[PDB]
Amino acid sequence: AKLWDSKMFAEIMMKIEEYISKQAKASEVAAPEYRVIVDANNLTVEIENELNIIHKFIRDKYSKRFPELESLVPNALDYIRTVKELGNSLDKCKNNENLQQILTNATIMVVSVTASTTQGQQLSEEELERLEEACDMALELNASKHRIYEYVESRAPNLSIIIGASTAAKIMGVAGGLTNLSKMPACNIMLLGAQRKTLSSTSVLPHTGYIYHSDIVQSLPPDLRRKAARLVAAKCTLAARVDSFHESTEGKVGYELKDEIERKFDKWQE
RNA sequence: AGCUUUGCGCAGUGGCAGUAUCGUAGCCAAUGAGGUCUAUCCGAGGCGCGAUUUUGCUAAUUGAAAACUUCCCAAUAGCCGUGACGACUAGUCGGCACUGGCAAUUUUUGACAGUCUCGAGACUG
Repeated sequence: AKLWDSKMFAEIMMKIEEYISKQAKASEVAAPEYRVIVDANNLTVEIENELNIIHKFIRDKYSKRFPELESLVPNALDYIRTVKELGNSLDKCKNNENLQQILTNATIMVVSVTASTTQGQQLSEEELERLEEACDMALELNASKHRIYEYVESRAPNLSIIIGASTAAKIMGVAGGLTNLSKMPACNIMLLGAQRKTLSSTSVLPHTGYIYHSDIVQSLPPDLRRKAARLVAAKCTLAARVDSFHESTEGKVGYELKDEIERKFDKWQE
């Protein structure tokens, strides 16, 4: 009913946002940049949700030809690519070179074995074309997501040294600029970008965002991740302040703080 | 001029508990310790290691001994008789000595004890 409607609405929204992003990328060589950065950050979530609904649609449609494939390929993009590559003919697991670019040899064996005894029936040509167009829409949305992520990475030497460049951009955009970030307590920076995550509480990680879900924090055992978050946030705050005055542009402070964080992690894990 | 607030030091008088007190040329910590109700909120120490039932005094116990310049033998330390010595006329007296005795009316082995009356008497056994 609203499948193509949502597809077109997201196409228009992504067209506007990607025009803005490509204009910024071209211009790389009162309407601040962090505004478009946060816009892209939320558009990423929108794209993820749209990809999820598209994946659900594809699963429901393809569950009559190869009902068992969903179990073997839990990942969304991999499942979409596999259904695109197999189509109505399940005899494409034999001597296939594209399938080896999506899955591992073990799961290729498993899917080939399962396809031989599946009890599924053929799809009509109309259903096949609907599935193909859905897959193409998913792939183009994924390409748009990749472009957004490239721009988001391209977009504060010390704060970036401590935590990447993507997370720094996310936290500064949600804060509303580097100056606004510099004048917040660390306990508030720790909570920038935290959802509510309705229960269906310990299993939800109630108070975590943009620092808990970071490369350097997720790089620890779960039981140490909250403490680490705190620590990182603390040091991040310091770096932010040093950045708000344009001092230590070489990143010396960031390197020192990262070394201290690494020493604390090592001591925790000894 | 008194009254009064906070912190510290020094003493006196009370209460409570010994599963806790102390140390930290070890590490981390307001540039944030620690957050299991409880979080755009709270806000100080934590971790590891180490010591463990002071001293004087007093009391009790163990044992032969519990920690600081006695036992034993010999002898010395009232009268009636008797033996001598002596004195005075068979008798008497004085002192000395020790070889039997000293609860049956005049003495030293208990007519005493209780009671009552106003220094004095009575009653009972």
